Amino acid sequence: GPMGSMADKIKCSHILVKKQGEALAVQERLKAGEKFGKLAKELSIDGGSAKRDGSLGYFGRGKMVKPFEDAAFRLQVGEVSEPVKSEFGYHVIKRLG
Repeated sequence: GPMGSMADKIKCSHILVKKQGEALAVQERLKAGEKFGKLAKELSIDGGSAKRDGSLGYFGRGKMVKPFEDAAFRLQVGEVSEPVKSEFGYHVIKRLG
C-alpha cells in the first residue's frame, strides 16, 4: 500500500522457533488443520506474537527481517511459508485476513 496508507501494512501471522525442525514442526503440524494461533501459543517463542496467536496482523514495510517480510509478501495468498531465518531465529509465516 502507499507509504503509510490505510493498507500500507501486511496482515500476517508468524511462529518463531530456535530450530528449523521446530519451524518444520509447525509447518508440518499446521497441515493437520490446527489453529495457527494454537501453534503460535504452543511453539512460537515470540511471546507478544504468541499472545497474538502468532497473528502479527498488520505491520508496515521495513520492520521485520527482509526474508521474513519477503515470505510475508510472497505468501499473501495464505500459504505456510518455509522456515525464515533471521538474526532472531527461525520464523514460519502464515497470512492473516
